[PDB]
Amino acid sequence: RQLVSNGFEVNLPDQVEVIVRDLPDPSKVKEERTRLMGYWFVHWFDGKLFHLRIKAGGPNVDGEHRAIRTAEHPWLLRARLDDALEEALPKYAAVKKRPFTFLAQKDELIDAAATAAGLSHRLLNSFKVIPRFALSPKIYEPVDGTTRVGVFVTIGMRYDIEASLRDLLEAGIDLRGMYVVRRKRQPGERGLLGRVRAISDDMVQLFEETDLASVNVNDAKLEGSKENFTRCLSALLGHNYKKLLNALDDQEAGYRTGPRFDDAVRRMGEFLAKKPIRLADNINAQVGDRIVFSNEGQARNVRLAPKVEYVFDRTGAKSAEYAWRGLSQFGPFDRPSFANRSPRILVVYPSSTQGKVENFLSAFRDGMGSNYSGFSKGFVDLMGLTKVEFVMCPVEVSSADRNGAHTKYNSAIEDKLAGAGEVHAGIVVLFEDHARLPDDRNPYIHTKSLLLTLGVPTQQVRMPTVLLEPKSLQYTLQNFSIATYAKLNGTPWTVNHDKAINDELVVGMGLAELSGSRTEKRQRFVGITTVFAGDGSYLLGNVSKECEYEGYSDAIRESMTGILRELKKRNNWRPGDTVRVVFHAHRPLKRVDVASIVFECTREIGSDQNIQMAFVTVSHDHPFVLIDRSERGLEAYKGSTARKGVFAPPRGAISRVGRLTRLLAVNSPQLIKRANTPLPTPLLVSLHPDSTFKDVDYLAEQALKFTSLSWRSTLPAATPVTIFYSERIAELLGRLKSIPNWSSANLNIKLKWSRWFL
RNA sequence: UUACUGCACAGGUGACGA
DNA sequence: TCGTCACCTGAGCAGTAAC
Ligand SMILES: [Mg+2]
Ligand SMILES: [Mg+2]
Repeated sequence: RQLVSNGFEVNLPDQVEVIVRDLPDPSKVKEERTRLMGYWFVHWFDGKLFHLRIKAGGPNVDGEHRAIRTAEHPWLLRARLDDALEEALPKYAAVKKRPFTFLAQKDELIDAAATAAGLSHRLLNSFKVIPRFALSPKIYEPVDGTTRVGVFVTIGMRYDIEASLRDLLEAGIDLRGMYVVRRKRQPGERGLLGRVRAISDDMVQLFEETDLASVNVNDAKLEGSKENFTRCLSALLGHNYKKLLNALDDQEAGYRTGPRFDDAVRRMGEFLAKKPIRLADNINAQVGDRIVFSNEGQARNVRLAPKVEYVFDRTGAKSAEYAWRGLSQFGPFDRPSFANRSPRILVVYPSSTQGKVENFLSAFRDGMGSNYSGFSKGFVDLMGLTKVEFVMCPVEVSSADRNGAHTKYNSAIEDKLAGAGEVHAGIVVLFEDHARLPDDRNPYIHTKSLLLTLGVPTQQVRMPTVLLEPKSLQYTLQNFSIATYAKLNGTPWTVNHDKAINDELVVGMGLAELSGSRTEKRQRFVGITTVFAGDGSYLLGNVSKECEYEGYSDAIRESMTGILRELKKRNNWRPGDTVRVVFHAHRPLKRVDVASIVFECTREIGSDQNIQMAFVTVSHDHPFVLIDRSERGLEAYKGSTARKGVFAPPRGAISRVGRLTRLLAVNSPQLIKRANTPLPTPLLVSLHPDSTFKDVDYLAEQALKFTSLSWRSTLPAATPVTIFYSERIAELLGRLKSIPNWSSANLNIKLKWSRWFL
């Protein structure tokens, strides 16, 4: 019963002696840190400046001489550890600080992968993939009431294209439209310069420039994106260049797969544990045992949530460990009541794809047959419908048309619908060359707009998807079918819920950030999604129609109180019943907004019931990882010597980091794709400290179940649907806000029960 | 824009303080 | 205005679909 972390205990002194002085204006801190540099470690906290002597000798420092006990106030030494870790690795230059981040000294994976693939080119040496390590001192709590500091080791890869732009152009690479960044970024200076128009003298001409429209070939480099790597390498090598990428992926697997990551962390620890770490010239620390999550002793730090159940009726009796297995066997959760058993579906597609579209449609509606067990039955039989009528809407448009495609799609739709009575959904087929045009000429968003205005949800699809090989096509049709049925107001499946309290509501908010280009300030938009407890089941409620970032706290409030009102009427709560409201987002709410939300929900539900509220953040990007040494992994594909998921904790593993924080494992070996896939990073689930409901284990389990609620796919989602759906909504509504002739009027009328955002 | 995985780079940004 | 600790979202890339 044990999970291992990527962290080491740091054994610190009980206490440390310090000088303090009030400094209520923190503008002074920077100049004072400079003045006392080398003799003093300095730290501002709660309107006071704390000074720790590191070397003997001046300057002089005036203040109170107090002792800071590490058990009570671990922040002081946690902070000094940021610098001390750097000073403990003097041969490695910091590429970043706090956390100390640095590069492997010898290791360089493109050279290694080139050799491995037997590939060569004169400029390869100037494309660099270097392992990047970071050491993060973090406060954790083995047991409640006791804090410790750990040093957590993370590994990524620095991708950089050192090559001069002249050398790249002279080697035959078309730099037109590639992004370029500064070779040297001055203090607090913007890296991104813009896009390459052309090169004249010693000078790059930029468009979509961030500052000046020009820069010297020598001050600029290609940005280290995957786009610029593939663009350069395909030109210099292709289409062998894939093989270089696959060998590069093998090289990285040497650092990031479970056993290899565990080893790199061990080796890092061994190194740091070699000597004491100098906190000051008379004060030392020591890197100790690897931090573990277990229930040995007084610690209760790891549990395994039960497997999520996909449920397909109200009786609980029809359930399955996996969405598709369940859907196939049972059909959808709502088939007994599903009102519209003969849907009419508008199919909008370029006239020249007619044949390819008809085949796709036949496979969709009528299934692919018993040779493709992944999608045999087809939509009609899969969902328990009587039939699907297609209303074909060819459009006279070519893939080469970049400027009028959206006009052509929309005229065709309007013309076809005027004669064709009521359609219940649409399928819109798009050319790959049109998919990501700017929104003023983008047929996805324009047809989405027109049809949602008219109250018709759409499921769009790009031609490469339409043309997929049968083995791939079956999984596509599973997901396309699930979203389509939900777009028609269907509920494909629910997830199991153990009836605890008299009612439970979960609301989530999600963010989208929109601009036409990288030069243009991104504008924020929001979405709000609601999920209610049912009997044995979690049910999706209503979704926001306004996407307003300013005032989002009011919107969360408004949503919660409105819904609490409806739940009380529906369920007729009895005096003494308890109601639980949970909020989910990828960022924490302000204390003042938690206060306002609690205040209002409390008032709305009244004195007859008890309220419990939790405010949860879900984090994907933090310094923790969990390692399960007993997990042997699975066949990457049967029955190969190579394994995938080696050392990956099981899905639903929940580890305790601190009173407010749990780590949740989501991607088990079964869900991992490839032998080369790194050891997964778990979700960090964090409870807002003003929450009145405190069981973060239950909340972590709840977040996990809500990952299995996504009707965008058969496979589970990366974040609970409360947040995920809200993000999809935020992006769609925010984009639509700029599309002429868009009206949200039908979103709460014809589309009220449509999952139109999937 | 069937999706999942989430890499890489960029933009920066949030919360808490006083 | 600031210090401090922390990490979220968009673009484009590439491989795979929980028995
Ligand atoms: Mg979709
Ligand atoms: Mg990442």
